[PDB]
Amino acid sequence: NVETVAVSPTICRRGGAWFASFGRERNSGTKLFNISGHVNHPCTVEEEMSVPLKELIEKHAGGVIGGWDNLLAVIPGGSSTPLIPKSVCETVLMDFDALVQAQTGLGTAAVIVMDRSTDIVKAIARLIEFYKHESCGQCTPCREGVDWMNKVMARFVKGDARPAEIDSLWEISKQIEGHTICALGDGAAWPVQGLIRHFRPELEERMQQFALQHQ
Amino acid sequence: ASATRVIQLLRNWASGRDLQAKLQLRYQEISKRTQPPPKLPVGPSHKLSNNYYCTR
Ligand code: SF4
Repeated sequence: NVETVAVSPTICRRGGAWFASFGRERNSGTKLFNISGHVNHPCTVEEEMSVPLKELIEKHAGGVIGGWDNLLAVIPGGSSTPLIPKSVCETVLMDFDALVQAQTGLGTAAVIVMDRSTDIVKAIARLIEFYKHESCGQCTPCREGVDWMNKVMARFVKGDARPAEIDSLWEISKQIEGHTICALGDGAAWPVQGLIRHFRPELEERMQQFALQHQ
Repeated sequence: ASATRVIQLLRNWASGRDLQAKLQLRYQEISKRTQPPPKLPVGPSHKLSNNYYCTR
């Protein structure tokens, strides 16, 4: 990676011990963070590795739009990492091991924040559509399964599905993950898994509303 | 059955049983030859999840 290559001369000049002085064990150094979405001051900033997510967002991004209480969800490490809700983002650190423990993964340290005014299902469906548009098509699981998940999420956005289809979509994502040539399939399966895990009630509510107004 | 009362009495006495209660000729008691459509439910394997074939 560009950042990995670029930090190397400074590491050689100042020593590896200086770089390992920052951050926790096995998560050492400093990291570039891109905070975007529903923040007052979206920006790129370099900061110590194991910074709390809330502390980074408030200190550098100017806080969440409408205040910290207005926060709904955060994608911590780019589109390929599962989302986490406010309760997890309250006291979570920003490094590989702590974010893996929060069932997300550090990823590329790209924080995308969403307040309680955004359709989280729509955002996840847009990400899945991106992954459908970006797959190379070489291996069948990624190709066909990501197309399938894109169609299912498009139906989910309107509530045109049934509650039994949520578990089927979960199984489809599991069938994609770990069976592809590269990690694009995993990177498409994980956001769906996170959305299901943390907002199944919202999907069911949307399905009930659509069924009620369509009869 | 379109049988006269006297013939019914004679056949009942001859057989020793009451024939009218259990007749061997079908009448309007049978079902209509035109029926409403059925629905025919599905079996236990029609689930959308947790239904891997290797487990059944
Ligand atoms: S998983 Fe990777 S190799 Fe397979 S189709 Fe998707 S992008 Fe191509």
